[PDB]
Amino acid sequence: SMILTQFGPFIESISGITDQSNDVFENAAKAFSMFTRSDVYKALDEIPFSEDAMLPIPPTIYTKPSHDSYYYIDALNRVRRKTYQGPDDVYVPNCSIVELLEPHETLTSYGRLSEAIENRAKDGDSQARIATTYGRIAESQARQIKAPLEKFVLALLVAEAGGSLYDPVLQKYDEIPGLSHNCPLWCFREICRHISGPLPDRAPYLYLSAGVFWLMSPRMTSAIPPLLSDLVNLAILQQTAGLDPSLVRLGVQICLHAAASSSYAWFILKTKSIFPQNTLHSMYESLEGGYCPNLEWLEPRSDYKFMYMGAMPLSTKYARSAPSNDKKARELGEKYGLSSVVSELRRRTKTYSKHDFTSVRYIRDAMACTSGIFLVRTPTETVLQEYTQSPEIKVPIPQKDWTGPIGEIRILKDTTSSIARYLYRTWYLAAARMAAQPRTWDPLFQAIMRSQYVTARGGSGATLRESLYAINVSLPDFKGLPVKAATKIFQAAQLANLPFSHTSVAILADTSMGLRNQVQRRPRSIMPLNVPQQQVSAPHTLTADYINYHMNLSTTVIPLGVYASSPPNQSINIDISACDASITWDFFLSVIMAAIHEGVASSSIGKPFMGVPASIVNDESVVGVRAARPISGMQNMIQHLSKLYKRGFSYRVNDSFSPGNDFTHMTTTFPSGSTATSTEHTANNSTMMETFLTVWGPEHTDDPDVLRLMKSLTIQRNYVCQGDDGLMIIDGNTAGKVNSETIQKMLELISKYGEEFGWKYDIAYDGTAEYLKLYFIFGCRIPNLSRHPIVGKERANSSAEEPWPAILDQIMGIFFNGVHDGLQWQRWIRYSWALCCAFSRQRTMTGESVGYLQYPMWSFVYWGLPLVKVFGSDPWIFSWYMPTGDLGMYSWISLIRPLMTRWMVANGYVTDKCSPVFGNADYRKCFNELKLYQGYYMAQLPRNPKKSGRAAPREVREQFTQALSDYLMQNPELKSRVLRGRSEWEKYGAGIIHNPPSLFDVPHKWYQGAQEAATATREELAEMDETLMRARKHSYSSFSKLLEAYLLVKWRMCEAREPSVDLRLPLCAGIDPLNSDPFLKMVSVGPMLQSTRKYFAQTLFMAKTVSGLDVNAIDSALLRLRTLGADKKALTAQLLMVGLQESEADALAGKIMLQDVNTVQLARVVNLAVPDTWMSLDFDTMFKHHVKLLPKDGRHLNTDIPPRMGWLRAILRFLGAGMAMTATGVAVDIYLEDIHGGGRSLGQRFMTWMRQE
Amino acid sequence: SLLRLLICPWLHMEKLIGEADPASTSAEIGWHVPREQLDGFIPYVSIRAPRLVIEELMEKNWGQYHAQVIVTDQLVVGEPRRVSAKAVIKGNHLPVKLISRFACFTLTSKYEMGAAYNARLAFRSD
Repeated sequence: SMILTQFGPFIESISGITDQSNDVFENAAKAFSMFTRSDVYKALDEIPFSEDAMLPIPPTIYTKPSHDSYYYIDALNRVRRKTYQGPDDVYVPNCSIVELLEPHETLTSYGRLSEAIENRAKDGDSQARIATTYGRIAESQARQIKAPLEKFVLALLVAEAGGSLYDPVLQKYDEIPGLSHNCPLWCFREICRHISGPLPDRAPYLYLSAGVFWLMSPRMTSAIPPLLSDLVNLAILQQTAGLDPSLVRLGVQICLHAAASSSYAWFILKTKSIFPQNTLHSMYESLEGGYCPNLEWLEPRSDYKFMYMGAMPLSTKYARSAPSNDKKARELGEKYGLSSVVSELRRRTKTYSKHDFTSVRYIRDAMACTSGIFLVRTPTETVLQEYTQSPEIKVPIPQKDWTGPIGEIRILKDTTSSIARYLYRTWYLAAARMAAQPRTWDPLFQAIMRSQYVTARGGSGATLRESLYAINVSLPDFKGLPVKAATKIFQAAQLANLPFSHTSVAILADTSMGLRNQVQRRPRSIMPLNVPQQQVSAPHTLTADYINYHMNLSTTVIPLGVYASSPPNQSINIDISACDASITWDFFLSVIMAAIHEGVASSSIGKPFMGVPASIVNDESVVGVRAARPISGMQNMIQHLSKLYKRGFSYRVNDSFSPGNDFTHMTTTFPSGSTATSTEHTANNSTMMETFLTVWGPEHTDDPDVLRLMKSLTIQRNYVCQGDDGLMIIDGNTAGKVNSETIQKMLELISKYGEEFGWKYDIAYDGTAEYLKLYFIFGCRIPNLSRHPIVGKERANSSAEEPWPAILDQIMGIFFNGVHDGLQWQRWIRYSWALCCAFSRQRTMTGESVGYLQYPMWSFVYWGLPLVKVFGSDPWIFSWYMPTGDLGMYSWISLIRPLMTRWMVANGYVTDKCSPVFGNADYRKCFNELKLYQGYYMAQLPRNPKKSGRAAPREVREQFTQALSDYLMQNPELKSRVLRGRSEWEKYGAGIIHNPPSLFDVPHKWYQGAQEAATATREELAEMDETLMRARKHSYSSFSKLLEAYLLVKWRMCEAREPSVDLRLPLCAGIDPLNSDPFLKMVSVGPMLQSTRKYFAQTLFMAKTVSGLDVNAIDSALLRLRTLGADKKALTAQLLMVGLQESEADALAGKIMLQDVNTVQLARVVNLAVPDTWMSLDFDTMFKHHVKLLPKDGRHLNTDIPPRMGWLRAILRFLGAGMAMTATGVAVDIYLEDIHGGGRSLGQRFMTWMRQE
Repeated sequence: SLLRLLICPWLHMEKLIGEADPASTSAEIGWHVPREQLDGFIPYVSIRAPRLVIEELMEKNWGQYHAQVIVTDQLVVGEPRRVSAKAVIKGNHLPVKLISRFACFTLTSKYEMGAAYNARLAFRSD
């Protein structure tokens, strides 16, 4: 009732009861900020509960031993944890945090560590080092949270207390329970009450950018923030997705038993497969009916084009023929004292036998009720756990089967009984016909690939420059430049003039460790490489890209899994545990380098690559004699890669969490971060499955059944793989489902294939399907809600965090994550309003003034927040499928514009100038009184702006830019082409575009992109603050030129479209008549049924469409020059900025004029883009078939388009599509009401907009 | 390929310093500590070279690198006072270019002459 007193008007401003004004939204933001933590928990203690939320909590969570017996010291002076239950037991325990703290100066009962511990640790006191490791890793574990958790809870309160919500589709209130039924809120405030106790403060910790502070009660445990995070996660996901209370009680029981354990995160990692194993992996024992999709993976087996054949009724022969799930699941439930929850899940999973919305909803609930923490541990523990592994090659290649070496590499005899002959043959032939194509010999392609490894968090530039210092070369330091020391562009810039034989030693330096965290998985560790070894690692990824695009051509999404899980078909989920610890030089890289050395060896005789010259080695390969034969540049690069992959890798290790533990060591794992990582892994998966299916199958079985199976199951028809995961497609025959026992014999044979030469196929045959962690049952997608947690944020470094203008953007990301999964929309959108207004005000500390930084709602409405009830309209009036920009802005404003004008003449703001859009009513007074314009223009202000700003010395930057351009060049023929194009441009194309995209702004653009990690603090932040203030005080005239050009267009809707799919089929989980709006859009519009990498790659007008400079700007500028007159030589000059060869560039610039482009092409002209929400739906259907001109009234002479400049047709389709779809209900077809000016004057206005950039 | 490195250069150093005195041809480089608790040094590498090499290897920046040295208390069975010290390097590793191509050094060696000290090295003159 307290929040009711401060939010009298606001809580029904956003529940569809009273009209949403701006002033109450800012009053709400005032009450949001002017607020504290005791008010949080007295609001929590205010509410009662209704005897289903309550559960007993054991007091054994709290009283805990000390961490003195938990860590120890390595012989090489490294702090290391002592294990207790397995080698996985290495994490943070929930123990003994009270006595490692000094209370804060101006606070009473909170604070931080005492510093003299860290004085002794910098002196080398062992217990002090153990103490500061434990304190800072608990700091890191509590660091993983975006915002104060209390404000998330208060957003729950202010959203939830509005009560029941009417549905305009179902004409009912909802039937979800309210506050008085959740175990997370009651148990959450119970934990906080008992931990704080009778002490005057209440919040057990406070989040802060400078770092978390703890409360000093003696019962405080260290792993209380992830428990509180899981509580607030389930607290949201009940009332925003309609979970039943029972499974939430199950999930919080798991979380409380986790916090009661020895260590929290270890139990979380070992517990993560209870909800899938007992619900998903045991579902549909004996069905009776339902409706499944009917798809067809078409005849081109790489098209990813699907024709949906329609619904299909089920039958009882489609029961679960997958094997049993009793033994291992009940052993897992017994092992961790959790037999009760497993018994309940295996009870209720049996009770469902109909493939409808209810069963798939229950599976969605089971997926959602797992935990969502981020597993945080010490970096030394990672790099001494997973980087200390070697594969189990039980049958290696015998030493008699290799030839005499050629340089460093022996060659396989082809009369070899080992399996690796087939791998040798594949990479041999692939290297041969890779070097046979002249597309590898484009020097522009050379420049692309040299620019390609300028990405992916380049590091170790320090170790590059001191290894380069060790190998005795002069060195430009480039004094007085801001970011550059931590940049890979400096790594490239230092070796822009250097011979290859003078740099071949410098590929032996070590490697930095970049860390990330994951949902329910061990923390991955990306690593870069320095630029010469990324440069010399090229033909490896050349042939890998050759395999993945030509030879096995498997893949680089959703109805892939819909086809795989479809009931007569059967899927097998195949992973590997720890791929990168398996690719070593023992069995793979020797054969890989031999085959890539010899496959090019026919085509390579005297060819040079960029940078590298030729050489010569000898051979024992003609073992009767010995000679020496010359070595080409491909073979030179392979000869240099040979010793690097043969040798092993050195990894520097330095953390911020343990005090000064630096070390390097040898590790034989292929790096996770490289250009050649994922493509090579896919190629190896495909080749091993090919060798399996070719020879190793019928060599090792008996019955005709499994061999008669696998004869018809080749990799070109049934196998897809991307790195970790692989997937079987088992085709259902005329008898329906394939017999299961053959498939189990086959999969234990695949497990044998894994164990016998250094693999471990995690094989999961379950009657369902996963692919890129996307779950599919009977052709129905499961939105996993664990892997998009609201509260958590991965911060593997203790580096201080960016201030307020971007946490709001991650709130927008939380909103879109909630959009892309099937969440209850009445209660998701209102909670999003609550969070959105909760992070509005800021309370700066600028000089001489207490400034308040206030966004209106209208910036968010520009960013795609669906309005509930505006200007006295009906509540819940349109959907969240609005394109987040001027398009969607236009869409919903033009849906309601006459009702707007009636609200305008109410509280009369009248001026006799009859506007074409609002008539007698004005707009300038009211829309500034409502500050529609203020938020609307504040939305386009750039956020978190860091700038160089220091006026660096220009000569040293100029020689830096020249060295960068020298790195950009290997052939001056490129320079000849682009300078010739510059001459052509300065003749013709210059002027009328005001901004040519070129290739020599690209050194300037590389510098500008390199200068965006200075994280400077004061001056540009103050400039952004005063920029917002002078944007706020400035009164505005009218809208954007795009939007004013759009507001002359009207439309007319009638005849809702015929249905696309059958509604009685569960398409996705969480969408139904109960979740009325997005399900009804899915039924009306239809799902996409494409990969969309292929479709949107068809959109990009350049063929290879990569340059390193956002090729969308290239194609958009080309089409702008196309529509704005501009004779052909100017178009060639714009393309000669890229400078292909000028002959085919002249040909492409001749082509672009007369060819009518796709509808999606002309979006980039007007800077339109398809928003992210639409690719679940099939959009191209309703573009090219339903939104149309020449309406059913007929022709109008205002609904006309001139014969030239028919590029408008695409944009009319876009705007009509937006207006047809942003409203709730069926995506009705939409017809053109007139445009008030004629197509000539309208397109002339667009010409006048594109006169500038 | 390894054994010629082990044996062959010291024959040439025998040819070159067959007559000069150890008081001008010997040299030593290693880790250093400034004061006595419970003047101090860790012998890392031993080099013997002519004087026309040592007088330029004097002034080179040996004092650049850092290691974490460990000092305990037990005697060596050898006749000088030597404790079996321990050390772990917390920086880079020392390049073999820095010595010479004109002189040869002992390849592998065991260092000798409490708690952890964490200091840096320098050159020991002759």
